[PDB]
Amino acid sequence: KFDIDMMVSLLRQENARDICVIQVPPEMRYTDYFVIVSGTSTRHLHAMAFYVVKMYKHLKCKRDPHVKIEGKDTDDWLCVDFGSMVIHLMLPETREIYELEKLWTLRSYDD
Amino acid sequence: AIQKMTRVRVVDNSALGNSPYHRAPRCIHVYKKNGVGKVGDQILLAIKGQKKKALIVGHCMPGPRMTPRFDSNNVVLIEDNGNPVGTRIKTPIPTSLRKREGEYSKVLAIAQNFV
Amino acid sequence: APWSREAVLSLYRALLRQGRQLRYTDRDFYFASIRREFRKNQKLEDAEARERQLEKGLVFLNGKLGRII
Amino acid sequence: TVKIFNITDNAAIKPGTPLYAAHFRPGQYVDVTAKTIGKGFQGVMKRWGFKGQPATHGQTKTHRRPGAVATGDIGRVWPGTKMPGKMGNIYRTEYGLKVWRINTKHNIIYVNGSVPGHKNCLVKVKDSKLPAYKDLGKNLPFPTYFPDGDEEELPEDLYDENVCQPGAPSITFA
Amino acid sequence: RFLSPEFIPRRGRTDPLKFQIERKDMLERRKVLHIPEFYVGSILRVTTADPYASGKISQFLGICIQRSGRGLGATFILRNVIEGQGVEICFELYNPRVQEIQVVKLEKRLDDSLLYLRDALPEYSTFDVNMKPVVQEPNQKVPVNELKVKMKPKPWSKRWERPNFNIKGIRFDLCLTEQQMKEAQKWNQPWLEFDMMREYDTSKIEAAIWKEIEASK
Amino acid sequence: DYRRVLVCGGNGGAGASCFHSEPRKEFGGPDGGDGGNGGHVILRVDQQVKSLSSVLSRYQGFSGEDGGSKNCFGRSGAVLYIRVPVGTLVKEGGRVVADLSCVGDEYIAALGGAGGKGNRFFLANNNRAPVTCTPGQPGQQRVLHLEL
Amino acid sequence: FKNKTVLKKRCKDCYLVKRRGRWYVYCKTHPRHKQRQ
RNA sequence: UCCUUAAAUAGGGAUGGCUCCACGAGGGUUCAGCUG
RNA sequence: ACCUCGAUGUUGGAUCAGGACAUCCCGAUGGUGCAGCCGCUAUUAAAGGUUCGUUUGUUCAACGAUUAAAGUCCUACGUGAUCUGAGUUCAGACCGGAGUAAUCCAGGUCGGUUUCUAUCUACUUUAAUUCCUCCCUGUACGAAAGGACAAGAGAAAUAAGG
Ligand SMILES: [Mg+2]
Ligand SMILES: [Mg+2]
Ligand SMILES: [Mg+2]
Ligand SMILES: [Mg+2]
Ligand SMILES: [Mg+2]
Ligand SMILES: [Mg+2]
Ligand SMILES: [Mg+2]
Ligand SMILES: [Mg+2]
Ligand SMILES: [Mg+2]
Ligand SMILES: [Mg+2]
Ligand SMILES: [Mg+2]
Ligand SMILES: [Mg+2]
Ligand SMILES: [Mg+2]
Ligand SMILES: [Mg+2]
Ligand SMILES: [Zn+2]
Repeated sequence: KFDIDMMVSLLRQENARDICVIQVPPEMRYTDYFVIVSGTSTRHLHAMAFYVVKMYKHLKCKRDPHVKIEGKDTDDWLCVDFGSMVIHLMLPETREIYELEKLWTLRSYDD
Repeated sequence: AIQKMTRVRVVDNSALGNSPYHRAPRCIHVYKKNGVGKVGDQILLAIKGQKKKALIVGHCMPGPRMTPRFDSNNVVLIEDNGNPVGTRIKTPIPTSLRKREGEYSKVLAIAQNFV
Repeated sequence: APWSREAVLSLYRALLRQGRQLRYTDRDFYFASIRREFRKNQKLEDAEARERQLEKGLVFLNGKLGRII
Repeated sequence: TVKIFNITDNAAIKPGTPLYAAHFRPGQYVDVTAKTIGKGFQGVMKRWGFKGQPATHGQTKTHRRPGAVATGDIGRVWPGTKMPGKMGNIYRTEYGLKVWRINTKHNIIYVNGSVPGHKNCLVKVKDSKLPAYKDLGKNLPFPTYFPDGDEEELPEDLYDENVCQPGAPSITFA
Repeated sequence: RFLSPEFIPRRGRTDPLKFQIERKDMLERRKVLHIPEFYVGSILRVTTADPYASGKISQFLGICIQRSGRGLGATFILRNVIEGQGVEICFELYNPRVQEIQVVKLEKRLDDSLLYLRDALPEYSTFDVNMKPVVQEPNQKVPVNELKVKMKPKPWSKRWERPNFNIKGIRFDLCLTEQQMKEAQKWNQPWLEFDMMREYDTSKIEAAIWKEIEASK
Repeated sequence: DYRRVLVCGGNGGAGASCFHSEPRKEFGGPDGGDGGNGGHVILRVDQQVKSLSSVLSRYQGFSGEDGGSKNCFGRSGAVLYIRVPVGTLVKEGGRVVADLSCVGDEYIAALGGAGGKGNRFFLANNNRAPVTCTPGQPGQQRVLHLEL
Repeated sequence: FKNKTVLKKRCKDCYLVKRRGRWYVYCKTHPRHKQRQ
């Protein structure tokens, strides 16, 4: 199967510089897993994003519709939305300026 | 239905959206073959004497059943590349944005509440 | 200033406990984030912001609004 | 009303034989032809969707009138020019409408989308001619459906696979 | 006996068999999903599966501001304000993806259509999302809330003061001058309540529909 | 690596010299429209481009349309853009006329000749029927050498 | 193909053939030489 | 050349001659609202 | 200076457009200083399409934002017994200039009546196109940077018919 275990395994194999995972509660109507990863540069971000997308496409879930790759034009933030999980690749500055961690752990208790 | 010249509410944490200005933001162009903007459609916007891209995230015009009809034409500011200008969205954002064609993961991630 | 002097320390202890069994995420990054959150801010707040800060920390500890796995 | 259907000799049926809604089946694609709603003599703006003229800014007695009907050189009006006249009340056909369900008890066909003509209007229904649906008649009753055959008494309602049948548990997109 | 509005058909030349079929389908769906009794102005919580999300349930609580449509396609539009943002949703009653409908607070309002709540103050549309359901006595007429809302400045979505709307839940004295009221009275149309051929009598239709419902039971 | 390019800026249109005449005004005055300017040739730096293989050896900046009658102006020549690698030294005769190292940088190599004026431009109270129509200025034509 | 009123062989391998009603100069070594009447 | 618009052939500002207080169905520009 | 001076002002705009192809886009090919993507050039193709705004009568033009493209023309510089009169055209009045003056002006400005009930001809219900996204596939090609076809799927937009 293609699950968050596959996510973390592939991301660690390609050596994401920093990884984080949020278990989105079901009562929030977005997804199940919110993965946020930082990378060295835009080239590395694009490489790892394409790698994970290839693994998704090749592994299983033929009946599952194919998956976009958003943020290709931008260099500092890409994002891939899977059926049950969403991965957000970015750089340290983008991560620290958008603070997705606080947003998605403290829904209404941050600025 | 956000057309040209519509006054739109910038529902975002961005300085451009939250800063006072004698002229309210107005749609300058609707990035659609027909100049009619629905949820998820991009638009140009005149903020503070500046041209900025933005995304429609709700409008007064009724849509298909089961979708929310907001009291004001809400819009989120996005850079040319696509990164949202602001870092937070306060008012609810319709969930239908997820499955629509186009990139909306960044906007959904920034969003706090869904409806 | 805070709800109690020991409340913040107990909350930090509990957060570190919950990070002990951290499986998927980067443990070092998680610890760094917690250190940043509890050091860059918790030095010189006003007597009022302490309640909000500890409330949000407690909610994060609880994790019914999304937990780190 | 009597309508003529072009058929191959394979499908000839003895005159007097009845036909039933089950002659079609869910998932089939069908063509429905009928007289559209008659709107009588209608102006050019409603009949052909002309832009008309502005309401103000001096327009004197020209708000819904046709503009120049033709150029000055030809000294005539081309045949087939779009002009005010009777609209509707003509036979139009909708092609490739999916059959979503068939109520056998009342002989009702649930055809996707709109059909020409008013309510309680007689429509002529036949298998879709579109190339995509050229050879989909393998499983349909070829001559017609014969209830007298009684090979298998059909249920009260035949549903297409994707139709959310009433009485089924509320759909969850899991 | 509360017959849901959608059952009663709007008069027309459409054949009664179509209504019979539609009522059969509606009742057969109601056998699965309990559609509780409610009126315009009553607070409802609707739980529905999100198709955009992976079936994750979504709950929306709001005051039903209008009941429209007939037959299977009948809808009710209900309103609320979330973080100060007015939101209205039109829910189809018989959509197979509405998991549940809960009448959080069953009550009737002075008007059969509360569309003017858009122009009324936000307080009259605000409702706590987590408000607990109230309980009404099993044998008790539905309460009629005689609240008269205060309206914001005159520019409104519609000319509510006009007689054709026949609004009773607005404090017109507070927002409109006597001169404005007199001007609005120019559209009175007193004969419209006395032209007897305009009235639609649905006694026999309601009786037949009740017989059909009882047979379905 | 290295490419000799011949950029030729556009030529401004030559203004027209005509006069108006209408039923109830026979001497309606000048109608000579001005000519459009020639389109400049601008080397814009491109980050994606990494070698000078793409750039051609002959660039001809579009020339502006000549002015017409009825005071009609001429469409100015559109700008011709030469995408070049970041860090491209542009030299005429060993002059290093440009460096072009930063992203978004651009150097105008051959400026399109300005458009010629029409007689209506010279129209004035003193001059009630000018016949002059300044010819459209020729466009620049220079040989620039590109070195990475 | 370039349209020419007079067809001229440019290199040795260029050959003239009358096809589909008109003359053509075809060339394998230098297909640049392709000409049509 | 500056302001006004995203865009400005529009508008505003850098003895006679100045001086617009008030007024104008005069001629231009304009904020906001308004509206088929 | 050949018809029309024995009631047709004219330019723009609105409306509807018919037509040519010397093709702006979409289609098919040859060449290339065509590796791929972009392009350039030539042959064939007129079925379909060919945007909205600011200034200004303005056609045009400049500028803003787009588009696959915002094609060149003819049609009494198409069409005003279908519309408008914003410039321009009479009577009024100013600025500048000529003139002794009356007055005048290819200049600038403010204003300024747009009739027609249709006799005849003609006519009045005659298989869509394109963009984008995904797949192929960050595959072919390339050293890399970049980055394709074809085929398929999904979304839209316009147009026709309901
Ligand atoms: Mg500005
Ligand atoms: Mg109109
Ligand atoms: Mg009128
Ligand atoms: Mg309104
Ligand atoms: Mg103006
Ligand atoms: Mg002679
Ligand atoms: Mg040709
Ligand atoms: Mg001519
Ligand atoms: Mg005039
Ligand atoms: Mg004059
Ligand atoms: Mg005037
Ligand atoms: Mg006047
Ligand atoms: Mg007239
Ligand atoms: Mg007439
Ligand atoms: Zn040869």
